[PDB]
Amino acid sequence: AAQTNAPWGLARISSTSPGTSTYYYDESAGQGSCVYVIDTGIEASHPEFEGRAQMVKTYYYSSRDGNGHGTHCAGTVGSRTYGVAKKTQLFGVKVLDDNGSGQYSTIIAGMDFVASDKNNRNCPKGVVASLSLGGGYSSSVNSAAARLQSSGVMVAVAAGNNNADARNYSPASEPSVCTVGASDRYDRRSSFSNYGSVLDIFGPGTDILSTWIGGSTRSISGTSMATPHVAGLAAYLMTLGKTTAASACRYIADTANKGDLSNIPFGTVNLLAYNNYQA
Ligand SMILES: [Ca+2]
Ligand SMILES: [Ca+2]
Repeated sequence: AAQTNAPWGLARISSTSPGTSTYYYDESAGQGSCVYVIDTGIEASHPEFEGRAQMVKTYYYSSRDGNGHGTHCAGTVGSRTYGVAKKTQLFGVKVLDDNGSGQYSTIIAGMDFVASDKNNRNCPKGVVASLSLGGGYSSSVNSAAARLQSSGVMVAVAAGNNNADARNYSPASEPSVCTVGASDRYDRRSSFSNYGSVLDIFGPGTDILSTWIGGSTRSISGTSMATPHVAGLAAYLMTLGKTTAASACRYIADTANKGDLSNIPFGTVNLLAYNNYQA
């Protein structure tokens, strides 16, 4: 299948070179996989989700996304127009308030919730969790991420937007999960993207068009935007049977475009998420 005039990030992950505008992908499109978006919520009524999104848990007064961040990330995972895995099932877990903030205790609870909840869902091709959030180092937050991964969920997390070594941020610094940095449309490391030896992979993160609340769209930037590209790619690859939740991050790194990025500090991987599609 081919989506013409796609958002640049979708085109990038299906090409060996930058500057293309078509997103090439297998028609299976992540059908049968499930992705939990652990964030500010999801506006599940957005036409772009086609009835494939639903809120399953909130830690606040409402399950509504009053911010937009969660809806944007969910859109990059699996909306019709802006998504990597266009037929996946999306589950929203609201651990961040409508200002985009949340206590570590709540974020940890949300992770432990997903590890349990997945046992009540029909996700025959596998389960992914996308965490576009983080803050300063916490061994408890790292441990929760490690538990979620251990339970059989592919965990993708943002490296963070401090232009610093991700070793000092959580859950970015947990080695057992998939830590995602951001790149721009000219194959540069995004100027805000964290780096360091703990990064596993880069995905598109600057000027990413996706869904927004009020049934709208907008373009924003961050490692928060790169993370759902990788989460969506994982769901896509699991549906194709190419990899499993335990090994998806490694498989994605193994099959990545290598050496394409500029402004990568020595010691940081130069690997860009790639779906290896061949018609
Ligand atoms: Ca290349
Ligand atoms: Ca890792």
